[PDB]
Amino acid sequence: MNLVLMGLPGAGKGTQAEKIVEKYGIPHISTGDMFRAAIKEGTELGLKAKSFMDKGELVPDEVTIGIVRERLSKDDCKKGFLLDGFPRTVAQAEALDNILSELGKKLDYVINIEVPKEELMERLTGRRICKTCGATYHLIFNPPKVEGICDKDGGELYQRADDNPETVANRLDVNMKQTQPLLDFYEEKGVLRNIDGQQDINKVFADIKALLGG
Ligand SMILES: Nc1ncnc2c1ncn2[C@@H]1O[C@H](COP(=O)(O)OP(=O)(O)OP(=O)(O)OP(=O)(O)OP(=O)(O)OC[C@H]2O[C@@H](n3cnc4c(N)ncnc43)[C@H](O)[C@@H]2O)[C@@H](O)[C@H]1O
Ligand SMILES: [Mg+2]
Ligand SMILES: [Zn+2]
Repeated sequence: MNLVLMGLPGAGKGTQAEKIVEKYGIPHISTGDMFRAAIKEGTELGLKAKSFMDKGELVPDEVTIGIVRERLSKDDCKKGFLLDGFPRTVAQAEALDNILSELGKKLDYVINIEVPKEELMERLTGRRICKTCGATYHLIFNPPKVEGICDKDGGELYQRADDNPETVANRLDVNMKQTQPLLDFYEEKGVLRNIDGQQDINKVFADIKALLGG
């Protein structure tokens, strides 16, 4: 299965991706995670991405396409993959078609997880992440059992740099501008599948399972 997860910032893509890889054993390819890892390596690519990410802007198309092309070329993507947060512009979507054509592959589904803007703001500002294992919580919808600490080790929880209200506002504006173009692109292809992301995490996943069952 060759899959894209699409959704506005905070819509639950990582949450659902983790459940998809656990069930189906395909690799999770998240451009955001890749940029954050590059930032940690301290690479020139990483540091250039950081300037956009800190402002809630999209990293420019050409560099983003390049890391995706390289990642999809690996042996672990031969039997399927899960792209998460790529593509983010129509130019990226067109590039992906070319990347896949070169590999002799086709997208099966673009799974678009729909949540309203006001809810997404709170998804992000209420997000807390474990410093020591990267487990994700939400102060309202998925709280840790003990305030301020991770359930699975005892690690301190932190707030992603870009989850501050100012940056979240810009993230939402930037990606909302790109949304109708992307939706139309994939509707034309007949591969867009919309999922109601305003449900219990497991009910979202149940809807995705029903789709992937076909
Ligand atoms: N292709 C590209 N081109 C250019 N630039 C790019 C790029 N890709 C990345 N970038 C750059 O990198 C930056 C970051 O990328 P971005 O795509 O923002 O990073 P991300 O971590 O992949 O995605 P989000 O942080 O938006 O969250 P999510 O949808 O994964 O939600 P989550 O499951 O964590 O859940 C969020 C919260 O909600 C909670 N939650 C999840 N599901 C539910 C539910 N069903 N009900 C209630 N709460 C829930 C969680 O507990 C959590 O607290 C971009 O701004 C840009 O600069
Ligand atoms: Mg994510
Ligand atoms: Zn932890």
